[PDB]
Amino acid sequence: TWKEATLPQVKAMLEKDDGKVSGDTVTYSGKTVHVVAAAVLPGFPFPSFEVHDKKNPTLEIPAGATVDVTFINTNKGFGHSFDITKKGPPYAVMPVIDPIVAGTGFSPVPKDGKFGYTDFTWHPTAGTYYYVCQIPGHAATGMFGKIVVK
Ligand SMILES: [Cu+]
Repeated sequence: TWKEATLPQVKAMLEKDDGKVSGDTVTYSGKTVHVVAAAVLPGFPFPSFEVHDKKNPTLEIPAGATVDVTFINTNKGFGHSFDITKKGPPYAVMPVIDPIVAGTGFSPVPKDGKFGYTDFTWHPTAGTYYYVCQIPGHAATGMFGKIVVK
C-alpha cells in the first residue's frame, strides 16, 4: 500500500540502499537485499529513477536473494510508477510491458510537504529484467533501468 513521509524521512530511507556502486552499476549481495529508488530526486534529470544516488543505474542482484524494494516519488506534479518487466528498450509512448513481474502502479504526487512511498518484495529467477515507469512518454524518454539477476 501507499504511505507518506516527510523530507527528513525520505533522506533517511535513501541511505538504506545496501548496494555498492561502481560506474553506473549497483551491486547487491546477501540473503535479503534492500533496493531504495526515487523518482527524480531534485537536481537530477527528468524523467529518471535514482538508486543509491545514481541515475538509472544497472542493478546486479544475486539469484535466489529476497529483494526488498522501497520506492519513493519525490517528483512534484507527477505520479511515477516503478514496474518490473522482461521487455526491454526501446519503449513506445504507451509501453506494452505485460506481464509485469512486480510493480507499484501509479504513485500519489507529493502533497502537504509529504512524499508517497511503498514497499514490495520480489524473489526473481536468474535473467534480465527492466524497471520502468508507465506514465505515457516517460519510459520512451529514458525513465528505465536494467536489472541483472545472476
Ligand atoms: Cu514517470
